Amino acid sequence: DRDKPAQIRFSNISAAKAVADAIRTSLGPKGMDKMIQDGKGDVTITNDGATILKQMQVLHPAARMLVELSKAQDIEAGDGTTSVVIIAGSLLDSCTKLLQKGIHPTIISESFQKALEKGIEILTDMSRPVELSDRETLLNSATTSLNSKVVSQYSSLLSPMSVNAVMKVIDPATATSVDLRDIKIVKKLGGTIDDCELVEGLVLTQKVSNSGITRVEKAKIGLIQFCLSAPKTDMDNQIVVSDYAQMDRVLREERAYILNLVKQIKKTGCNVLLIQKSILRDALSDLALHFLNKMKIMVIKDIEREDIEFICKTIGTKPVAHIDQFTADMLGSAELAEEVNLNGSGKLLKITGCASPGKTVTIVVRGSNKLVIEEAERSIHDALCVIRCLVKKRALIAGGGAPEIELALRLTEYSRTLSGMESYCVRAFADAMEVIPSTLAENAGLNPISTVTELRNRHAQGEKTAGINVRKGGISNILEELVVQPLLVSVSALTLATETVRSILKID
Amino acid sequence: KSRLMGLEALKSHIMAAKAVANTMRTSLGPNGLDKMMVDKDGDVTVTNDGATILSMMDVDHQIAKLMVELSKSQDDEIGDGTTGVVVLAGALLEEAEQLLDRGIHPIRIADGYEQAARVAIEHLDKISDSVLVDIKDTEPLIQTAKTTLGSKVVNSCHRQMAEIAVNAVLTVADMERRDVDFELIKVEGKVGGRLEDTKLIKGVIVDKDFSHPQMPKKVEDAKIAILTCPFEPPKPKTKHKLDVTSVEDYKALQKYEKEKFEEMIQQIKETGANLAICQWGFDDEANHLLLQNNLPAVRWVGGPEIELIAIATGGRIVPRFSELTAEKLGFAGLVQEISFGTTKDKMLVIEQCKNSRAVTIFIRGGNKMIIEEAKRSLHDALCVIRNLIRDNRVVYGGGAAEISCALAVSQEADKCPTLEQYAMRAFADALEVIPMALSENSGMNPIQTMTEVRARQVKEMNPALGIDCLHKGTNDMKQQHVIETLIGKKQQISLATQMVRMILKIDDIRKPGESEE
Amino acid sequence: ADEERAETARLTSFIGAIAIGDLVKSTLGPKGMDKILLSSGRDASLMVTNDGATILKNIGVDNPAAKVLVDMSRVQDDEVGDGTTSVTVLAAELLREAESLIAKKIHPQTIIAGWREATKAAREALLSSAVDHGSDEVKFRQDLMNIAGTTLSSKLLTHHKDHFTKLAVEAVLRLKGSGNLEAIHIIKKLGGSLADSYLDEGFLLDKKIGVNQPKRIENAKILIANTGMDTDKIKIFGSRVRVDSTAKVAEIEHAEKEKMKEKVERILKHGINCFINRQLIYNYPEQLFGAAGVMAIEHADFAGVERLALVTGGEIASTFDHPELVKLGSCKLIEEVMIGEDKLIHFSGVALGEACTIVLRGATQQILDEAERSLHDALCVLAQTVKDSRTVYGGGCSEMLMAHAVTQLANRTPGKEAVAMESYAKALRMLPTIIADNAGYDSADLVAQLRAAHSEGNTTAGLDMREGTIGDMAILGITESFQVKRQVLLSAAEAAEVILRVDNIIKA
Amino acid sequence: NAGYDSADLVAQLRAAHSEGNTTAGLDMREGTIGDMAILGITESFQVKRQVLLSAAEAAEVILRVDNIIKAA
Repeated sequence: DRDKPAQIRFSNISAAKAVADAIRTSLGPKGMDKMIQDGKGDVTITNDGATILKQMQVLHPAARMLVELSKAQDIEAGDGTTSVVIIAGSLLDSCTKLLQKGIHPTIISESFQKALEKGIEILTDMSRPVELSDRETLLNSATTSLNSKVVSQYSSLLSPMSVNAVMKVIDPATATSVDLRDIKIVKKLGGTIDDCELVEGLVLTQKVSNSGITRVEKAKIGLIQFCLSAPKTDMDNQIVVSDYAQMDRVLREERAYILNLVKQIKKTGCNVLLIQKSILRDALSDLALHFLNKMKIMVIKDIEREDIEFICKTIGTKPVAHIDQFTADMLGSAELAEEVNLNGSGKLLKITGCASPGKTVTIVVRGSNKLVIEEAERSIHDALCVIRCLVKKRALIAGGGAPEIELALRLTEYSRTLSGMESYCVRAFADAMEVIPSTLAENAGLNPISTVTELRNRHAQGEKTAGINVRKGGISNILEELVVQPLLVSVSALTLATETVRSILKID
Repeated sequence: KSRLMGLEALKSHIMAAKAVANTMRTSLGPNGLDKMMVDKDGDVTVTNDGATILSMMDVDHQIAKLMVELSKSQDDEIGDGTTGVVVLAGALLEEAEQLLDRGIHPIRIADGYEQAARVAIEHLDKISDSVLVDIKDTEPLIQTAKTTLGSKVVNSCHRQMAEIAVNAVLTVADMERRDVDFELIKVEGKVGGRLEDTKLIKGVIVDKDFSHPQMPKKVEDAKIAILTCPFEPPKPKTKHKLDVTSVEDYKALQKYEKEKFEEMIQQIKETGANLAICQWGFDDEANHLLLQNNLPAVRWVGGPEIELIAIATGGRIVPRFSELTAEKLGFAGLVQEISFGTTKDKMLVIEQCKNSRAVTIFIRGGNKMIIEEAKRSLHDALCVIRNLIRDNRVVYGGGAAEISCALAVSQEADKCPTLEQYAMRAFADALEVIPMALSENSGMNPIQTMTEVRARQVKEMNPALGIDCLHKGTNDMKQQHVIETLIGKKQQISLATQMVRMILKIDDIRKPGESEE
Repeated sequence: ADEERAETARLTSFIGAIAIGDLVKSTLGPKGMDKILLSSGRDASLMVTNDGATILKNIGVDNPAAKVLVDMSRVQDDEVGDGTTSVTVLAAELLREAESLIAKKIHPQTIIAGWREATKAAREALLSSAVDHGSDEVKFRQDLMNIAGTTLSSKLLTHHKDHFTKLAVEAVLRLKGSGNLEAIHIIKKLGGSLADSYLDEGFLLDKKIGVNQPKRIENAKILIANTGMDTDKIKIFGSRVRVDSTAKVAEIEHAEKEKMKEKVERILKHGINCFINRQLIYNYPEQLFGAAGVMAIEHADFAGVERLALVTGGEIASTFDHPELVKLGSCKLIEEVMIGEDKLIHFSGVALGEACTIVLRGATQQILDEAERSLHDALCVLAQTVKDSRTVYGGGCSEMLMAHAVTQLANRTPGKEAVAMESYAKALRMLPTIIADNAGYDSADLVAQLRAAHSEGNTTAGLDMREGTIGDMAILGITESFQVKRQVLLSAAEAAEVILRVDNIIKA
Repeated sequence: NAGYDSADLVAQLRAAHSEGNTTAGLDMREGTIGDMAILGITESFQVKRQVLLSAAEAAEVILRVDNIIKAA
């Protein structure tokens, strides 16, 4: 009666293992990037699993679970992206066998879920603390962890920007988690990687003010979440259509309101008005908006509400959907609010400094073109994430799956001492580890088998007298050229996988 | 014809190797559930014994070839150990697939199985170094004949068998010689007796008796006249037997053949003996003359037995009647016609307290299946007992040795960074399948059950106690007395571990397919 | 060799005894149904068979698992009697019991003791309602009589039952410490009597008297001869071949007619008028022996004078050459008793002595065949009723009591195998179930109620499934020696667990 | 669900309740047979009498409907 679930579980774990296997080639920088013609019949070229797994995906629920599991490592660490995909089927290689071997699905789950903690705990033994208080060290280590990886390009410049933006919003010496919540990443078309820089107040969409002063200092930050307009028929001017005097007189209706509705805007008063996009509005009366800025309130219109949401928190400008909601509290207090059309091309209102909770940072990402902007972002996103991970994880760990080649030995060793039905599992649990760096030893090219086998003894010796060194792609100290990562991406990939593998065992 | 190579052969070898490991695994050990096996002949054989299964299987492949071969080197020398050596060879082969599937060449693992086969037999060496003398080992001989009579389920109260195997090995096979005697141990038995009807005959029992009980049951020390000569129909091998075709022929032969046997049975006693063992027996006419001439003698002695009673007694050879002489005679400490407790089993014993060159275990049983139930069980007992009476090196069986091995094996496996780092570790994994398949048979989940011993090894790190092998629920290697000779367990491996690796070195096979054997 | 793995092996283990058991379970149990053997592989035939082996052996037993019971159940019948139909169904029951437990994924080993220990405590509960009926000889009479009628039952016997329940007990009450098959001398012929049989005073012998011999012999002292003459008397000169051609071929027959005459010399030397021998003579020989004037009886039966010498107190011996190698037998009369058209030379030296001749007259051998076995079966169950005069309630009532107890036991007794003991206990009430619908009655209530009903202490009250009614096993006379019932429990419990533990079958 | 031997844990608990031990039961955390001491493994009397009811009803109630006319 529980046959079909096993069959389903087979069908699950099969298509589970399946989609996770294809990346095990593209796993790593030496992992080979696939130009993929899609349902669109058009090429798509990527290396990391997540993008690959999303950009062409059909629907298998376990596969759908893994693209999340993929996304998980992303949304979790922003880091170690390709890794979590590889461990799942590796674990399932143990699981499916153990399931074939007959180990009850609930067992293998709590087997590997218990065995999880033992792995990352020996990882905490493997873990090497670096200073989360020292910006330099973070500037030194994270970039080196980024230099364990591909991009130093703008990073080695933008890690001075990344580590700082983080350091600036870093309160603790621990530097804690620090999601990018207080780091506002905005671009600017013109400018440079050098004109990319951190700014201490929230840069606002363009500056949209018609008669609104180009700069107002000490800015009450108004927010308009309500329409500027008198009722519509065929325009902001409400038009009943027969003869043109009615639509001329209903103006007296329409005109006075959009004036007074504005007069009401300046009653409480605002130095800046946050106004989201007019399609994030039903519509915004220019008639008002004219006389609005003609009462001299500097404004930004056309801004994302999520900007506003970012702005409602980070500078604490409380959401204003209404004129009762016009209040010095819901009207945010900016130290300085200006616009800079310059230092590169494009126009943006610069809030520079403000009344802000949780520090705040905006980085305005510039460059000779959008791409120079784009990779700069891709230069920080890693730095942005690897720091916030490395600070999220007090210590650091060398990369290349060598800690797993260590740990696969470590747990299998104790998995003996563990004994229990799960000894067979917890060994096979750890045994799942070394396949991943093996695949890299295959992905960089090497014997994935010969080497990682020997590394388990290398990692039985100094635990690193050798590791998997990506540029060498072979038996090497990964501390001689640092191949190094925050503890999380290790933990992250692990803690995700088992859970994702866990419920599937418990899934019928 | 055809040549199959690599994966083809790789799937040619383990395939035929995998299934026969399975028939024996539910046949494995005392809880190994017996297998009724029936020929094309209408035969029936209920067999948990691999060698008997192999004797029952004519199944066709080099594997099935090597399998029928491999166990029976274990079954004679060591006896028990027949089952594990094969099933584990399959388990090793069962691994090599996935392990070559990991991209480790079959000869890349090959040494690693043998390389890690070292630690297991080396770990077995550690178990019990004990060696006990015959009179001391006799209890461990029967304590092992607790186990080595145990699997056939003819064991307790069969300490008769257990004890008669104690002396039968000692009598011919010495303790110091350590050259196997299963050839000078005479395995003997008859239907109509009983399992609990059991004896070790020191000399030679000749099936037929003296021509009459009206002449004494007893021939004294020696005086055994070794004879090839008809006192009944000769059936000579040079010419053909024919009998009298005429009426005057039954007249004269009756008159002729009597007085010669009168003279000859006297001429035997003239040459002298109290016993004349005749290859060609006394007839009923020659019977009354052996009575009338007043001589005891045996009628029928086997053509080979005329050598047997000569060699097995050390009796100096008398080839025939014409070679009769006084100084050359068959020898005896005494000669009896012995009822064994079931008159259905009745032999004339020529018994040796002088020199036993063939010692006779005489089992009895209601029928043949029951004596063979005893004998192959007594064999494996007699086997291990002889092994033990040579060197009493023992080991706690049921895999608790291998559960203690496998951990130490796979550990010492990792020590060599060579790719057999991993490959030797997987070797140790196979060491755990036999108590596994035994725990299956035990009615237990082997997975958890072994981990009990694993924990017990985590406790002990050698077998002393253990899990069940017999099905009880008292889980012990020592107190349950699951014990094997330390020798043959290593011999199991040595037979089990290399054949795999030897088949690993030979995957290059000219066959249209596996079935060529 | 053909390797039979456990899937069909356990299955074939089940089918063999079940496919024969269904045939004998008709016959066996009470009687609502039987086996009518419709016989063609060997012939055109229609047969009615209550005998297990006649059902077993005649039909193809070729199933290797059916080999077991067809071999094993016959011995149980060959031992204690009526074990064919018994060991077959009861293990076939267990095969069903195993099958579920098998299909429940249970070790046969786990099933072994579960039944095997349950076999004991049931045999123990069998020993409970086993009630020694040896009290007086009249008790032992009617015990044996109830038991003799027990084994005869469920079989077609015309006049047999009531006569042998006298005779079998008669054979018992004379030997006193056993029954007599050594005494009862079964003489079968065509007498025209339906089943009609009787205890024969002396022993009758079948020959026509004619030629010159006067038919009746009075005041007859028999001369016991273990060696008679066939046609030519055997001695030194007894054989010759003169034939050189086809005339001598016809002339050699004439030469051996001389050898009939020299036989008279041997018997005329002994002098006794009545010479009774083992070897027959013909009618043309009757000329030479009858004209001799001495009366030479041919084919005088060994067991016949073995009857005499026992009852007459004389000695019947072996190896007869001269008169005194056998002590002279003393009969009152050598007479011809005429039964219908038959002419039977009848030796009467004694009447109904501790050795009896039993003249079986029937027009059909098969009934006389199945009458002998049920007699052969009863006396064995009667000879063990001499030993164990416990007559345990039959007709399934024993099954119930054992089923109730063992179920009560399996409740407490194991922590796991309560599976098999109740399963065992289930197989007990099975044999009851198949025959109640055969009366139309509902077994379910019965096996539910009357078990618990009489396992609550009605144990005498029990199953009449001939009427489909609840009635007293002692008063209905449905009961039998505690041995045969436990004996038919021994093999069948053993018969199933053999092929149960058989997980593979080689076939050459 | 706990992946443990039921016929064991049942017939054990059978033997337990054949010894009448309801203070010893299947403890499904570790999934052994063990005390019902109100370890937390014990339930309020409300639930079972409730849960023991409707299915011991509906199953029978379902056994009553035999002819089922489905006009779809």
